[PDB]
Amino acid sequence: ESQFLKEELVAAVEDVRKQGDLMKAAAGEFADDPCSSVKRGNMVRAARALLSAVTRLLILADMADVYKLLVQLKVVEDGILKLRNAGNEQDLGIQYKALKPEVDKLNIMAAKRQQELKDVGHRDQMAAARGILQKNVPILYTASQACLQHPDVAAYKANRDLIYKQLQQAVTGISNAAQATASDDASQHQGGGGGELAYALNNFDKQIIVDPLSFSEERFRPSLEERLESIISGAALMADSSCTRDDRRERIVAECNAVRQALQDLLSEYMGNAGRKERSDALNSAIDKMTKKTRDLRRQLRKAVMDHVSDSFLETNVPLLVLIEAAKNGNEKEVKEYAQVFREHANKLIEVANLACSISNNEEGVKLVRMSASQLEALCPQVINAALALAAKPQSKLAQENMDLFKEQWEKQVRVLTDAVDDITSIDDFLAVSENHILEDVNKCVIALQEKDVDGLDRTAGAIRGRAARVIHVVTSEMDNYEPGVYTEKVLEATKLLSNTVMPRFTEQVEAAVEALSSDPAQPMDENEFIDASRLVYDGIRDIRKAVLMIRTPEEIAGQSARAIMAQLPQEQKAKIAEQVASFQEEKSKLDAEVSKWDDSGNDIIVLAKQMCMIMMEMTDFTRGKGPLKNTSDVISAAKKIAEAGSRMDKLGRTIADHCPDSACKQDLLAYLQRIALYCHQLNICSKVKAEVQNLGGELVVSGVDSAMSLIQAAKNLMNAVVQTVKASYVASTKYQKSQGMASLNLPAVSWKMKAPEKKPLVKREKQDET
Amino acid sequence: ESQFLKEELVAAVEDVRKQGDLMKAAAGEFADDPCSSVKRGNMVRAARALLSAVTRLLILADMADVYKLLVQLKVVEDGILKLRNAGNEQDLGIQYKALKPEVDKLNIMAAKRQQELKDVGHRDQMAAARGILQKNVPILYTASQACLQHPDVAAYKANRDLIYKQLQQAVTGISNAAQATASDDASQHQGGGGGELAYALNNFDKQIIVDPLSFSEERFRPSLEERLESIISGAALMADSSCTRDDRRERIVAECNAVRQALQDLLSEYMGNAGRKERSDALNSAIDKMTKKTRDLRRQLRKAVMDHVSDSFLETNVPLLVLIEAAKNGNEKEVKEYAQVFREHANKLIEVANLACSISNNEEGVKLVRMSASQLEALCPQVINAALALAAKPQSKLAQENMDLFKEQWEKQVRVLTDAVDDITSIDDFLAVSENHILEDVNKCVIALQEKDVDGLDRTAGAIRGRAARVIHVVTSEMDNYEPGVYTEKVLEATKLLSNTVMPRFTEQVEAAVEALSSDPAQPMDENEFIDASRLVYDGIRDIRKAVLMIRTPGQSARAIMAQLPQEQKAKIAEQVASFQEEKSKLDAEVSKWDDSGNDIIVLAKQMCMIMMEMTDFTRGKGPLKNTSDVISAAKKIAEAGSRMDKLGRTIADHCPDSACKQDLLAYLQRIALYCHQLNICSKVKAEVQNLGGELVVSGVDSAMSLIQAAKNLMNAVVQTVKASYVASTKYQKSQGMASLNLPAVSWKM
Repeated sequence: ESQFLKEELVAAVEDVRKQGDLMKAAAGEFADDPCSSVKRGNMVRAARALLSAVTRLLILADMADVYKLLVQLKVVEDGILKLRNAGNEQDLGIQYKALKPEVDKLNIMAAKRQQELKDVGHRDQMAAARGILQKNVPILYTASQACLQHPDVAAYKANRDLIYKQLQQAVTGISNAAQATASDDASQHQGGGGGELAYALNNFDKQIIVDPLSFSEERFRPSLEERLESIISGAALMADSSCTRDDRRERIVAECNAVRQALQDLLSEYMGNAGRKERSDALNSAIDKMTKKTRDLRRQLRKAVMDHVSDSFLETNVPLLVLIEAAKNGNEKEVKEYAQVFREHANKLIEVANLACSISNNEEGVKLVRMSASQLEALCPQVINAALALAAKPQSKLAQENMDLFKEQWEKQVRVLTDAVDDITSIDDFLAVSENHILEDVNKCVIALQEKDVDGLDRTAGAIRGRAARVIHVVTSEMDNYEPGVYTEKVLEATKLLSNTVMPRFTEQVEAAVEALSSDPAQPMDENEFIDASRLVYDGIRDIRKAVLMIRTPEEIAGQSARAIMAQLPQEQKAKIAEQVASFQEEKSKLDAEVSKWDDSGNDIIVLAKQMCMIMMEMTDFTRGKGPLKNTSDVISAAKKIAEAGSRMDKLGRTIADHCPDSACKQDLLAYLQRIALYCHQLNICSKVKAEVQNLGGELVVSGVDSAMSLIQAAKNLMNAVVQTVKASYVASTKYQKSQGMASLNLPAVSWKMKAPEKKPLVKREKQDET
Repeated sequence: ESQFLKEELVAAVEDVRKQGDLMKAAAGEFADDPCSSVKRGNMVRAARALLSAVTRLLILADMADVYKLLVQLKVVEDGILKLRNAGNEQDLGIQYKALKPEVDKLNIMAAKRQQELKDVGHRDQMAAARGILQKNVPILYTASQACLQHPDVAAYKANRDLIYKQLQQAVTGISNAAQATASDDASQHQGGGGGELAYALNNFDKQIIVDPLSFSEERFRPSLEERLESIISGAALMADSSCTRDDRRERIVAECNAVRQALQDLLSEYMGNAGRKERSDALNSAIDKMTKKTRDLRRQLRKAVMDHVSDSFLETNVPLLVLIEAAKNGNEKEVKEYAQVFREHANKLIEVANLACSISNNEEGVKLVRMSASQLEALCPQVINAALALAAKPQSKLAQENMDLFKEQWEKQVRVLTDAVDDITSIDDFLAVSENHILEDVNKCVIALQEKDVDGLDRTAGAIRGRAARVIHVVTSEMDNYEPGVYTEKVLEATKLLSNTVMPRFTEQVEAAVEALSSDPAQPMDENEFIDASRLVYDGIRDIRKAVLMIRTPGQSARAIMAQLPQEQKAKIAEQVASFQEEKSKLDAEVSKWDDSGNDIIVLAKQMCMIMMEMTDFTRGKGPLKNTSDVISAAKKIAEAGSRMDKLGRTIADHCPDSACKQDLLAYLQRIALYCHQLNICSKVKAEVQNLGGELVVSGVDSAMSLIQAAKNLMNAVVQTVKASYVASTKYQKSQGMASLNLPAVSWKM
């Protein structure tokens, strides 16, 4: 009605008008006498009162918009119910016409709010709820229509009420997201882990460095043994899954026992380091072996997910085409039989997607997958309901139309999910696994030929065609994310040659082999051409992979130096590093802003922070191929230089913590010193992993950049741990006391002097907090 | 005074002037045609561009102020060093004069920034730092003066440079806080006080009360697991503290594991939750058990903080009197020994104060405590150096005078701190703990008598006298917050009887028992009189407590938005309001049975029943509450009435028999306190857009569902509090000779 809602708005415009005047005058008097102290304060005083008036206006105006949205919502709500309860195709057509515009208005208003919502989690939630409503309003029409023509088909009634229950859910979803408030901030350190197993594993990597002998960790925290069993129970779901390879099952099992035995050897060593004076070198080595075994298990889980994407995401619409054919031939029992096959495969698809989510630290990507999965789950029974309807009336024109509507809808939604799962998995890993499975399947295909097994030939060729088609699709779509040029050309020629030349010849050879083995007695067949055409599928895929990973020198310790090859890395690999180095620069700029307000003369901690910041950046510039480190011999010495400086900073941090009487402030500082020791150890293990090189065609290639990815990740983590130390080191030094016990020091070693008030580094510290 | 900023600042004023015009016109055209869609949007986009221009101005102007502050700072800096290095009482006096104003200016500018700093921690550093700076600039003067008069007293030089060092530390502290970055660990910063653990616990309760998240739980398990482990980190400091009782240590430990296991059972109800619309049944039971376990832990932390105030605030100047006596007798070794004891006790005092701060939601009380604590911290080594100086020259009259000035200053500063800690702790809690400790100490005192333990008798009697004296002090001052009436008088008669009659007789019995036992055993005294006098201490404190308790303790148009709610959402509310009416009708049937109409236990139940119904009628929404500002005041009206009913229930608690009814009555009073807090969260969490600011997500319809649920739970908790006190209310009325159960209400003085 907006009788009071838009009445307060008029009054709010007056205050903005009044304050605006008072501002103009105070602003004027200041401009004429700008050296005036008082006239200036009056103009600030004015600007503040102007700001309150303006914000109270904009806030009030935004409430007005929310209300307006909720009224449009109740309109579309009653519309959908009126559409559902329509009794004649007349009264139905009337409603749909009156409603369609009301849906569009609502959609626009919804889009607007979506933008004003700060909570990024809800912005995608609103977009989902809008899109669902947008899509099903027409479907509900066609559905509740059919129910009016064939009133005795329970299959239609069920399907209609399903789309309606879906729509009403979306309407509430819109309402729910529309009222999300107010200001949120997602953590960058520590955060954010989308996967429950991904989070658990990363959390455990932080708990191992802390001493569990203490009464603040034994009687007060869940034991490392309990935490690890929560990981193992998660890794168990991955290994015991139906879609998991028996070869991979035994790898996770082996890694779980390996990560378990690595903890017992660490727990027995924490008893040995009870003195905690000089940190045991036997203990530091036990922490290193522990942090390595967590990494190894993580990598096994990654590949375990990759095997699922390779095996379950090929020829996905096959059960549906079979179910639809049984529905077309009006076989009332065959549909019900193929419906349970179709539902089981959809459940397998969902399972593979959820597994992929569990190990992904891509919070955003994981949400899209889970959203896409839940939509597939809701769509599945609706597809089955359309098939059952067609099975009862295979001649009915509407049953043929509805089936086709859900036929293209299911294919579309399976596509949305597979692309979402492709986004949370590495293309490199996918290609390496695809290649391994193609080789295996082509080998099985040729053995089927030699064993005169027509069944095996057709089923192995089906898996090859499906996997080969999926590779072309994942690579083509990935090529869209890159600037067209020399790189994207070769990668697309390779994909076209596979799909347009290699795959068609392979298909023809399979066809001919099956044909020549079907007619009795076994007719002549050129096994040479068959073997050659199969060998080509593997060669085709291997070349696509060769192109995606192609390390080239220009644009228009074998081979070169470790930093030169890093600069020459493929545009695909060069992108992932640039993203991680940018994420590191974010944490690097935080240190520079902190270390600049301090004066060192005087202070060793802030000197060690700068020295570490320097060497830390050389290692990230080596992965960029622009660093002064020429070989892995320079990188290992750089990881040792930060380890020496990280230990010197650990020494100075413990002394300030010892002189600190307040155990609350002391507790924070010592924790960030444990963080430094962990990421110091994690950077030395990242310098040990060599950037391996592979090739078959001749031209050398680097498969995966996870070894370099983890070095930037451990550096960014150390950069955050050092800034939070320098910060806490000062807070503890303000509580500093006259030592009369151990260690004796009346005057502190490090002097916390503030830098002189300077014009230019002050205007740069504001621009750092503004961005 | 940099001019680049003064130049930029004018240009900024121009954009604010230009935008201001464009705003005036768009605003004008709208006022003449307010029903206009387009003209309105033009006025909004204008207001947005006006806002950017205005904030760009205010930000730039605030940089100018920060710089200006840092320049005043370098001035005061060099001043303090020039004051130290003064060679004559001439130049010294010259400097102090030139500096004193420069210190005042700096102090003002500092105070300003303090206000603009967002995160409270920084705001405390600023306050503390400014305090030390303010206090020691004069002390540095008198100190560096003495050195000039007695150049061969190394003790003075040491003291002076310590003051200088502290002062320079405060200056850097000011500088450091002044440049406080608004976002550390992705804006986890509270901005609103008081305690870090108090804030953490309250934010965890909000993140669990209004958090259905019907689409997916992407950040549900990682945020709450990080928040609970942050709370457990704080509770560990409370439990592992030296001044903590081993009995209390095991209670916090037990409550941490209890609040941890309560979260796993809640998360498994959310782990096995895929695509569910509401699933409110049985899931709310796991939310309820979770919200109770957070209250139980906080309740344990509260009492833990209370045990520290009871024990550590007994003897405060005793180590100092001992240290001063060794100094007076010129014993440097003795001083150095007692200096460590004195410093350790001061550190204990500080520790108890900081702990109390961590659980206080009193942002302003907490600041005074932290300020007072930091001043004690700075004062402590200066006291020790005055003692060490006197120890070397015990005949030195200046050393005697300085000792006395520092002694008086310590005593006053310790009193300021303890009164500040008394202000952030509930008098009720203090008295309940004081009572428990008195009983324990009197019991130890009598056992000491029976075991002919003179040491124990003197030591236990010392603790009793000290605790009793502290109770009188904490109650007496507290009474200077009320006006004369039957309340204040009865509290004060009880306190006088303790101090003037009970305590003196107890002291005499202790004295006589020690005198007799220090002569020739056994029984040269009357154990009966001793036992009787000790019990009377407990009875006296118990009576003070009873006396203190019998008292009467004194987002716009959101309802419109509630009326336009979806029919699926509106159906869910109608169901919950019907479930509430079920519990409402049970109360109406129970309250109509009472003999008295004028007694406060019935009128509070009816008053709460009334306000409780207005909040459920707002969610319909046709309630008399216009918006969130009326709903927050309604949640505080039931909180005030729920606390008045808690005082009535505790005063009547000793009149219900079989002890199982006392366990039950007190249990339903803790149910009321929980659901009054639960209802307060639901109203407050809604108001996050109207005023700055917020930390995590909150939805209107989700907060509404939790509000009806917390109102239904409170309607059941009030009906079971009244039902468990039908006979106990009539027994108390007959006990005092009252016609009807009535509590007096006295308002604040001045």
